[PDB]
Amino acid sequence: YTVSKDGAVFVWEFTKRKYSWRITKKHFFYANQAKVKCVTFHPATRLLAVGFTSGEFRLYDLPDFTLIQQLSMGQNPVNTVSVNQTGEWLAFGSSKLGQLLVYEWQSESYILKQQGHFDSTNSLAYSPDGSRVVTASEDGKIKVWDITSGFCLATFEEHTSSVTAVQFAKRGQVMFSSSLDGTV
Amino acid sequence: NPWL
Amino acid sequence: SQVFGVARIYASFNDTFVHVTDLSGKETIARVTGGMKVKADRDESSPYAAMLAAQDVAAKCKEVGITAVHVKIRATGGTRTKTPGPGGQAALRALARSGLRIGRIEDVTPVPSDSTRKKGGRRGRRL
Amino acid sequence: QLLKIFHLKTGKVVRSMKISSPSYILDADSTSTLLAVGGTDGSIIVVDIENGYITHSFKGHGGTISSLKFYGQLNSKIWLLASGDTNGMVKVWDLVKRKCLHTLQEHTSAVRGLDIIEVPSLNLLSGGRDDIINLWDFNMKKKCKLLKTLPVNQQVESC
Amino acid sequence: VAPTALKDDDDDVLLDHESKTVVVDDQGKPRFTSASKIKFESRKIMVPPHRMTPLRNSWTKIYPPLVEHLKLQVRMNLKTKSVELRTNPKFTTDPGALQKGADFIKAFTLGFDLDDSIALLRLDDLYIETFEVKDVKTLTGDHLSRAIGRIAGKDGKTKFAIENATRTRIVLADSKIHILGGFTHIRMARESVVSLILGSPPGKVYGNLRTVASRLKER
Amino acid sequence: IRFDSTAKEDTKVKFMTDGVLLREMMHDFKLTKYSSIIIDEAHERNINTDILIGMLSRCVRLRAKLHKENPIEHKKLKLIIMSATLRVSDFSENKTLFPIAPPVLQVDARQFPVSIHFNRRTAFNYTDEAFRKTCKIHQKLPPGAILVFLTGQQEITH
Amino acid sequence: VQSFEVGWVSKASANQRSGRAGRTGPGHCYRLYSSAVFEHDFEQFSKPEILRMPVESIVLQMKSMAIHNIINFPFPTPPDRVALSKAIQLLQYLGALDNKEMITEDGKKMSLFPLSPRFSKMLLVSDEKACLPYIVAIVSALSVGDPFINEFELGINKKELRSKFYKSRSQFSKLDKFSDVFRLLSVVSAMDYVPKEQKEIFMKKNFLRGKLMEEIVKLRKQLMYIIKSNTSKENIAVVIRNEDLKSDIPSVIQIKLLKQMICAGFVDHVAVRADVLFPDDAKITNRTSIINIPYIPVLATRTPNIEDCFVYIHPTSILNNLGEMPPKYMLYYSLHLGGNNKTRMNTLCDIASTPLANIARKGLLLTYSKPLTGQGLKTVNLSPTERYCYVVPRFGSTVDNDLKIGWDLNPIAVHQKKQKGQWTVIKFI
Amino acid sequence: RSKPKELPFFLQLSGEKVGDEASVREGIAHRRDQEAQKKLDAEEQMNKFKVTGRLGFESHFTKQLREGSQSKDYSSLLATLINFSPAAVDLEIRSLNSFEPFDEIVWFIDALTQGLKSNKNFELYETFMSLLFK
Repeated sequence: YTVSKDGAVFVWEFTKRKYSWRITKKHFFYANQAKVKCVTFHPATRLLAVGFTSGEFRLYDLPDFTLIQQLSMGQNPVNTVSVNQTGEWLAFGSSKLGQLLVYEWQSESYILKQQGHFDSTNSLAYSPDGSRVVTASEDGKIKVWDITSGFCLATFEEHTSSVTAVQFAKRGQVMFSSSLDGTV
Repeated sequence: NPWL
Repeated sequence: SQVFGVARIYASFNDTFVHVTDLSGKETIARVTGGMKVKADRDESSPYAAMLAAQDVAAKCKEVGITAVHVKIRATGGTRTKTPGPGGQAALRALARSGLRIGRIEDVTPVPSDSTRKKGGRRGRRL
Repeated sequence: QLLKIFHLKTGKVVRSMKISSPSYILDADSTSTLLAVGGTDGSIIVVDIENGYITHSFKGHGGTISSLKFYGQLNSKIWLLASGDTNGMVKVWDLVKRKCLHTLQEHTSAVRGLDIIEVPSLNLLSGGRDDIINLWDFNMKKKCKLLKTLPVNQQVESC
Repeated sequence: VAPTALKDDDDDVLLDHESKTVVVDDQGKPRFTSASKIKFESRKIMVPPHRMTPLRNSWTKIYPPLVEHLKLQVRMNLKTKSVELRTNPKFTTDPGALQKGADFIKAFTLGFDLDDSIALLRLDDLYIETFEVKDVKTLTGDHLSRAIGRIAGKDGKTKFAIENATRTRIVLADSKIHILGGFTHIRMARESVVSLILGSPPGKVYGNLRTVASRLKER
Repeated sequence: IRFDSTAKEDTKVKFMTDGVLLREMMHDFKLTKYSSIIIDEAHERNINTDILIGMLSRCVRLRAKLHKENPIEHKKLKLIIMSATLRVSDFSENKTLFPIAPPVLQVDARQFPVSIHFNRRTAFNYTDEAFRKTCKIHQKLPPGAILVFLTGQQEITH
Repeated sequence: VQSFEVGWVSKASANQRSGRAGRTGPGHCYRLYSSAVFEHDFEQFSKPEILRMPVESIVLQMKSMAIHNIINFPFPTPPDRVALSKAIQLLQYLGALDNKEMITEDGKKMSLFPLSPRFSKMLLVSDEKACLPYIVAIVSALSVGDPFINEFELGINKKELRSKFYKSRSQFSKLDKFSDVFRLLSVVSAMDYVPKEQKEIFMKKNFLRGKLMEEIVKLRKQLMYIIKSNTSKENIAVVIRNEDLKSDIPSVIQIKLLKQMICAGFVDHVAVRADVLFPDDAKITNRTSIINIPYIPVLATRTPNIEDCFVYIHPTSILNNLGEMPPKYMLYYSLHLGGNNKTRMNTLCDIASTPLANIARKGLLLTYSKPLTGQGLKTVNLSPTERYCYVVPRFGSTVDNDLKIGWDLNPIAVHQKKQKGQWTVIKFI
Repeated sequence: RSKPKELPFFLQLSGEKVGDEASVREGIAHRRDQEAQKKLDAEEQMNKFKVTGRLGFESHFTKQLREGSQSKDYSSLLATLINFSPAAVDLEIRSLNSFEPFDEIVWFIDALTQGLKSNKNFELYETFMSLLFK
């Protein structure tokens, strides 16, 4: 199976016209303008994960070209796609905002969905017990991070401009931040 | 006939 | 097996008369109007009045035995409008909706070769 | 144009059927099982009340049906239907043989009254809005003779 | 084989002459077997001399909606210069498709655009209102001509205002005016037309017209 | 003659089929309405009658229990059986019908002896030979009512 | 089957009948049958009608009587307890009886039909896609018997008579290649087109008992009339039409529907290939004739030795002499115990997997498992109580219970709605 | 929370929109249709996927549950519950048969009751029990 950036999948077979490779079947991705950018194939389960430049990916079954699922990560090109050894977990990611997800297409569940700061992180604050750390960036969005897991539980985008400082109360129940939008 |  | 009537519709600006008769005309078979079928006078000319008016004669038409009617639509005429209003056409629709066999459609609005002076006066009317 | 059968004891509408044309003549046999519907199109629809299905569909009359009459006895195969239209035409339909057994035009106006009786030979009493009563004698064979024409001097609504 | 090589159908179909006699039941009653298990109408509409050429080039958009949606049998008689419609008893299903079709041709006949006339087939509550300027006020000569100009306005601006706000179409055929729309909507169109005839300037009615345009969108 | 039809309330003696009693007795298990039940043609011992005698034996037990609680409040049920044959012992022996045998009564009718006759050869066309034979009876025997037996109704009318 | 026939009365019944001759006054009693015939051919006391009606019919009548249990019922004359329970299990397998032993709506109709409950169910599913004239033609043939004469019986195996016999056996099966009832249906139907004058020659060419069909021809009229009565509300008004008895050739879709009606009637008497249920357990190959190929019913008990379960197909059956590998599920009118080496089977027709579940959806034999979790195997859950998903059904005995020996059907899509905590089969999807 | 983010030629319009306000005055005046398309979508999904692979009747979990009740030893069962993924366990818990005599539910309670006695995996056995009531 060979795939092109234009969005065409060709199935090649060694057959008599004495025997040579020929394109027996042709499949096409009818994306309006999105281009095939990254692709991976799992021979054991016959899954094709194609990430398009529009920021959306398709899970296909070959050679029948059945659309298992269509789902979009955003408006940014999906940089990389990978398949698990068993073939049940699919990893996607893109560079512009820094995406990394792990998708369980079997149960339609999300093993991982984690994000990096677009800007440099300006300030950091530990929870009083140290279980979590809160980070702030020039974007103006706050993220809460779990030390043990290292994964982001929540993100806050209320601040319009860059957040300059972040601090916890002694109790740790409350969190306080001051931003370059003119608000605390 | 058809049956035959 | 097909006995014919004449379904006469008079579509005035304020009311619609649906009158079904014999071919010659003196014998009235059924006559109903929008005033029969509406609670307020402002809606007598409304098409809704015409339909429920037209349906009433059609049931009464099937009672006597008449199964077809010749339609002679008309307006108030004289020195007023020459064309039947929306009530007249709506009544014609309902007669088709009732199922009566429509024979022929003609406009018999009284057109004067010469008309007396209109009610409006010089400055006009219908403000 | 919807025939609906209602059961008093059950208190519910058991059967609902559509007739071809509006019908203003309804008849029920003495045995309380068969119903004849007379439409303005001249069609006759005979319905079984308990079972709610059409048994006969006679289309012979030209004018509107004005009179319908059922005749026969329990445990008998002489079941008959007499139908009279608005043109003074009377037809004796045979339910068993499903055919027009006799046809009469002796009346001029609409026939509104019909009645059959056994002669120990069946006697039909046809009466219409022309102020006359006609007595006919007939059988299952091709015999149908007019015995008497009685001027009753009134618009015979029912006889 | 390529050089790079290593080394029942269950069917889907699944189950889910009148007798010439009578039978007597134990009740003594008779029981008998079951019995054996749109009319042709025509409408004639004549087309005036000035509407053949519009009919001729536009016809290929006129007969389709009548013949397949409405299921009518189409003809126009060249000898009489009239359009004939008829109901096919074995195909036509709506007993009224003819009359909606007859009004369809009439709307085009009066002078309306074909696409505007298709609304008559699309809708069941669209009517035509017709009246004449001398009915409103007795205008003659240049006075009559000026009144007609006011209804159209410059570049048809005035009618197009009447057109958009009251949600109708208006055909200003010389002194004859035809308005197509809903009953209330045609009435909302009529007084504006009447007001211009009686002498109201286009500017003022434009203001009153934009007032009625509001209450339509709220309601 | 039917399940659905109903006898008048005034009637105090009721004629019906074996199946008809079954369905009425489906409608009501108690049968407090019926003080007594009469079983006829028991020697036929029809299944639909056998189903009747059994389910009925269940009910007479209830009415016996209901009678035991209060004779006045609940009416006793009497079971009477009519059998042309004397072989009601098989009914009597069964435990399911009841625990202990009830008395059995015998009535002997004054019946005149019947002289018995057989034809030498049986006839396949038994209907036709019977007809000739029936004609032979009227020819030679004095006036007396004749009882005939044919299995098929259409043969009888024939 | 149970049928009503003219038969000699009991001696005592005859003696009573003599009595009413003499009850009024001393009488000459006449008997068309001879006295010497009377002693031999008349039983002293007529057999109880309880012994005469089928036990399954007794049960169904009692279920119309809604009797709580056959055994709690008091009766004079016993059928055996286990037989009565077997009849209940029999009716349940048909769908006539619920798991709670209550009579189903279809159960009530089979009670109304005079015919046997197995044959009654046929009268229900007969009227499907204009296949009614056939299922009467099959049913009439089944009750009457097999008109065909075997080549072994004839003694033709002289050789040329075998070829004509083989050609005759071939023209039976042009209708259905793999089914033995339908080839017979083509035949019982075939003589109907054949003229009366040429019937005897047609009877001789195909070795067909001239008499046994006239009862079939008469019987089909009676059966069609009974069905027409029962199906229609005006049950007395309906009359038998010879044109109704007349039938037009089936479509292949009708054949598959007909194969379904065959399976509803003997849903218990259905057997899979023994090799299919246990591949490689018993050595089988194409060289082994269809006599050699074994089968095992789902309803049959599992046995310590596999061969005891194994049942084998008849030689006269076409499926044996085609020479092709038989289909997986076979369905038989009756199991013939003759033959110690191999137990003989006559199979009406070949029933497919998913369609067999369709006689199983109706009946109570089918057992449905839980929904599966896999690629593209998600369950739609429209409302809290209803769902769509693919479920593996096991026909008859489940895997957990090893006393019986059942086979598992391939998974099929199905709509499930929860009732009483278990999701009933609304319909396969 | 993990779900992803989301004409007829004879048009039937009546009332004040079409201008028959008389109809409104005189008093004369689709969720099931949505109920109708959702079942079409459901059967469409069923037809979209037509896997025909053969399978055994009983899953591994339920087989051990039956065997554990037979031998009164759910240790083999309890081991595989711990190994099951968070999605895998909860699907099994929802599935357990809910018809009388409720053997599977009773068997499952006995298995975890054994688990608590072991005093191992105490938290997990506690959560499985919570999911049962849910």
